[PDB]
Amino acid sequence: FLPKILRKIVRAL
Repeated sequence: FLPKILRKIVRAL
């Protein structure tokens, strides 16, 4: 996975 796509998930979560 990537940091950009991963981080986005964290924020939303």
